[PDB]
Amino acid sequence: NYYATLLTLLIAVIVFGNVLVCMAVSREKALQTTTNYLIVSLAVADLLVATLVMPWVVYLEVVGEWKFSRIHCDIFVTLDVMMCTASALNLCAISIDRYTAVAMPTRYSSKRRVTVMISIVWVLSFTISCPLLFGLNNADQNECIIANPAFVVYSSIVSFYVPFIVTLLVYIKIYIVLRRRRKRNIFEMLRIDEGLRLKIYKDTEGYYTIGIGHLLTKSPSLNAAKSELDKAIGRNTNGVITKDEAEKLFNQDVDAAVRGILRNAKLKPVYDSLDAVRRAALINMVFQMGETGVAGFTNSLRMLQQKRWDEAAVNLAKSRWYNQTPNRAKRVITTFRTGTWDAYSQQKEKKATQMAAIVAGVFIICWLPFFITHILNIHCDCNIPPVLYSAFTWLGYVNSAVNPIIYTTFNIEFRKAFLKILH
Ligand SMILES: Cc1nc2n(c(=O)c1CCN1CCC(c3noc4cc(F)ccc34)CC1)CCCC2
Ligand SMILES: CCCCCCCC/C=C\CCCCCCCC(=O)O
Repeated sequence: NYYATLLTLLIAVIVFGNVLVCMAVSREKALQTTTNYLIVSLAVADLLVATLVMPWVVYLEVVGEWKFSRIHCDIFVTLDVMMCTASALNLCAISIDRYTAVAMPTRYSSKRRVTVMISIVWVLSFTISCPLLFGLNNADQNECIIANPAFVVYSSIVSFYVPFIVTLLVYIKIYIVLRRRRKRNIFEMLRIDEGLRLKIYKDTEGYYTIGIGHLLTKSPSLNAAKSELDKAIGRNTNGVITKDEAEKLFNQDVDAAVRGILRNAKLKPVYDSLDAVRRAALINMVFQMGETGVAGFTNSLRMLQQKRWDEAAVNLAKSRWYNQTPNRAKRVITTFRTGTWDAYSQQKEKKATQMAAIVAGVFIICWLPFFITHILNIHCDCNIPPVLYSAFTWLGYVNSAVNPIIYTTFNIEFRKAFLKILH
């Protein structure tokens, strides 16, 4: 047949791509991390799908019927559920290892942590699929387990929806931490450049300000400038505030600065194109020069928009801004060029955390239409086009071959590693 050939071709792609993932991590220094060890554990889960499950699936297409015995069927379904649950439980362990790398501060303590995580993945996958060999410990005596009306509920909830929610809660907790970091990094970036003042003072235009460039009022009365300060800090500040109280005010000024940047037709385009780190450098400039002045760097802003980080740095050093405050300018131009916090303190893990979430998302993209279909079989009893049911099942098995394709795109170390193995 034609569809059986494609399935066998898929088996080759699954094996070819995932054998690469194993050898690459096994032989490349910069690829020998905790996450990458859980990645090869993920590659083994997919390697076993190609070898212990797909032969049953390609057989299932040539024959056109489930012409196994009842024990062969139970074995196949048990292995199919297990090797796919290991993929889900591996993506869960990957997120958790991604949480500890971001949220927590050893070459020996970490390796022991990976060994425990991997063992839990495969022992749990076994214990979850082991009931399927024995009638799901339910009432289905003389029939295969996939004929059990409770199999769909079991493998959906236990093997998929519960790993789905837990992993989703971890990544949400991960995003929240990274967003607190960006709000903290920008505060430090400007208390180094602009300066943190805890008592009321006058800016260069005569207005009473406090914190990091926060005009209390444009009124000349000092007593009135204190009224607006206490109405915003909540307490009788008496002129002095905490560095924490000033950090709350700074975040308000930053958010306000973004509402205007996006409402500025000359700054909104480049602002979208910018990485989050380079986006803080643009906020630094509007904090110093205002949105009016930054919009005058048209030749430079287009180069940031065109990813020309080299030239955008060379042009910005030819401005009257670089000549007026050169120390701060060189620090911000460095941030526009490198895209990190080297000038001020940059986490090198974010790139790996973004790839881990992309793999988890592609996973959900591939299997969710399959489990959405199950919900429809139960809801309306409408018999679904078997070509569609067969498609969403194959799409889920296809997921076993997409992960190595993602490592070549989003990871320079994985991409250059594979090309060295093929040469
Ligand atoms: C062979 C077959 N053939 C057909 N259909 C089938 O459902 C099947 C079986 C499909 N297996 C897909 C993976 C499932 C699974 N279990 O646990 C998991 C955990 C995960 F994270 C992700 C997936 C799973 C268990 C069922 C439907 C009718 C068309 C022909
Ligand atoms: C021993 C070194 C580890 C240091 C970081 C801690 C690692 C994770 C610690 C505890 C994991 C919590 C147990 C997870 C329970 C989830 C069960 C569930 O929600 O269904």
